[PDB]
Amino acid sequence: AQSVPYGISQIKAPALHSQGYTGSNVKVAVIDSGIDSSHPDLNVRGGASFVPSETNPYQDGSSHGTHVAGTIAALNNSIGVLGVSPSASLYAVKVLDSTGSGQYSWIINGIEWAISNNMDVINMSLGGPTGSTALKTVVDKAVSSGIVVAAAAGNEGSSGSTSTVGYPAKYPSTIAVGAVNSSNQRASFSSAGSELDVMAPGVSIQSTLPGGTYGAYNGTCMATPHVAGAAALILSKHPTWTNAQVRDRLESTATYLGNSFYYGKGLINVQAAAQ
Amino acid sequence: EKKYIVGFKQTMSAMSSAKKKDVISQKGGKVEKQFKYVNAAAATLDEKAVKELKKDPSVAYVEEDHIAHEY
Ligand SMILES: [Ca+2]
Ligand SMILES: [Ca+2]
Repeated sequence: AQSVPYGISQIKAPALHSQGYTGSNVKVAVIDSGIDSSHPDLNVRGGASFVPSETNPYQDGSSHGTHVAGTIAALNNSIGVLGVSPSASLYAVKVLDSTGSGQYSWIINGIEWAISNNMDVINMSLGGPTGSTALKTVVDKAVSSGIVVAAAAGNEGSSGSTSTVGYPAKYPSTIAVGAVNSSNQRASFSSAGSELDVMAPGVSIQSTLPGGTYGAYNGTCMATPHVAGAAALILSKHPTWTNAQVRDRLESTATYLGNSFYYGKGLINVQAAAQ
Repeated sequence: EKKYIVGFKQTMSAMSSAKKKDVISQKGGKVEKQFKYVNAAAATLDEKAVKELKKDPSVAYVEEDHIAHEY
């Protein structure tokens, strides 16, 4: 039997599925530690690896990329879980090794791959506290090319009025994604700052793990794929909408939660956004 | 040596697949990759190479190739 993780219901993705919209033909790059494409609850259509010591993108020694992939597009069937956009085409763009670490140049190579292979959506459930000119340039280019880029805001919590939002989420072109629990409360680890754009479920998020298993993790990284999948749903229903239009709808129709320093525009509502 | 990203000025030289390589390669630097969409290159550099590069009319910046982590 299939379970529907609470976060998937929380952003109102099932309403889109009932309308007949599930992310079909929308190409989503998972720029992460790889995706174990042997998982029976996942379909992976392609990808590439820029991690020098781990050149097969369909192997994931961290589990992070597989878990993110399942929140985005775990298959709608009789097993495991359900992703936000279960018919989306997933691409394994491996830029982190099995420890979940990656050089910025590898990440850039992964983003450039996404550009060159006409991805519709990029998910980056990763960041660091350091900025990079090359990184900004590449993310800005992906966005000016028409690609939706969702980035984890970071898990550095709050520090008085100083922004703890990491990179590349800090840059204006990306959609920075914070984390809320099932009560719509900000998780205390979720980074804060005026760069925050939206929140999504990021506490106790059940999804796919390598080896055909399932498990829950917490993080703005688990929150991010909710937003990448939301984008996939919206574009499967509005295939002419640009990335800026997708973003504007996700933010303008978000459920207000409070002070935008801690919550951005609030919790995404994919049902409202895709009206 | 360290892991760096070397960026180039829009047209004030070096972009070209070869003068880019050349630019870094002839300061001790070593190139692992030339970015397709970014006017930059991932390279390995000693301290001398950094100083020379930063001061090249073709170079806009010399930044450390930082290490991110799963968020
Ligand atoms: Ca399933
Ligand atoms: Ca941003």
